[PDB]
Amino acid sequence: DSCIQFTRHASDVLLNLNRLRSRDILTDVVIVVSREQFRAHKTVLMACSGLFYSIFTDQLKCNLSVINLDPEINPEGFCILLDFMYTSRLNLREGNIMAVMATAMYLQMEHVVDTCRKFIKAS
Amino acid sequence: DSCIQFTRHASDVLLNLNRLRSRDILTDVVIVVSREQFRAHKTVLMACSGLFYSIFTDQLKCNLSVINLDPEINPEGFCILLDFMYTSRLNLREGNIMAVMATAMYLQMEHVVDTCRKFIKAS
Amino acid sequence: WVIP
Amino acid sequence: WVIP
Ligand SMILES: CN(C)c1ncc(Cl)c(Nc2ccc3c(c2)CC(=O)N3)n1
Ligand SMILES: CN(C)c1ncc(Cl)c(Nc2ccc3c(c2)CC(=O)N3)n1
Ligand SMILES: [Cl-]
Ligand SMILES: [Cl-]
Repeated sequence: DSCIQFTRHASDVLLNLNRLRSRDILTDVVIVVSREQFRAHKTVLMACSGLFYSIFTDQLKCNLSVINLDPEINPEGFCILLDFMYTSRLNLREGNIMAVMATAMYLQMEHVVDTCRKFIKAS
Repeated sequence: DSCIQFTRHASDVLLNLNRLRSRDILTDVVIVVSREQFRAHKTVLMACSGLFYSIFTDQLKCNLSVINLDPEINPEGFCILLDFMYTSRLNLREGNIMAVMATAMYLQMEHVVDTCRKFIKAS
Repeated sequence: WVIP
Repeated sequence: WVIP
């Protein structure tokens, strides 16, 4: 086509979606990780995760307001990944990298799994 | 912070949200423009437009599944802008620039209004 | 704005 | 991935 493109549009959209999350605006699901609860937007979860994409395209699970993750999933690892989904920023540290990689593999977030594998290989 | 960043994350998120729109997955509103109907995600509309941001933060309008725009709004201008919201790409042409600018002013999409003003000034 |  |  003959379209023009606004370079910062995608980043600005994601920044606004994170603002809606922080104010709990139009969140439509709660992700339960052991004792911890995380509110989010199903569309953003699907856009970032192969696991959530599969869950919310299911004709029955698409209508659930609560999703319980596998009890092996660490709440901190999930929190770091949920923050990454809404910001493009990953808080990867020596003390959390194993829990982050395991959570990213479960959530099917290929690019996060790739950087965790590379950072582990370096050490 | 000490975060790392994935450059393409925001663009990849927007691409997936457009894939959900194209398949009519988790769309939660229909925007009526004269005789024409457009299905979309309230969160994406809010993230792109000052008008939709105001509408869906309203304690009553947040729950509406149908929004009717002002009858002066041109369906083609709206379609071009809805496509821009989900792609960062604007189909700006000599034959549609006046309808696109008027629709962007109504929707409160400042960056689109700015490029339309600049393109009109050049001609 | 750019030419993509 | 980059240092933002
Ligand atoms: C694959 N596909 C057509 C598609 N359409 C829409 C959405 Cl929201 C979607 N999201 C999704 C699927 C798989 C994966 C991801 C997002 C991230 C990832 O590493 N794997 N994937
Ligand atoms: C202004 N604010 C705190 C905010 N938070 C969340 C959202 Cl979704 C939002 N969106 C929005 C508001 C105003 C405008 C836009 C989006 C685009 C524009 O040109 N004006 N604006
Ligand atoms: Cl990823
Ligand atoms: Cl804009």
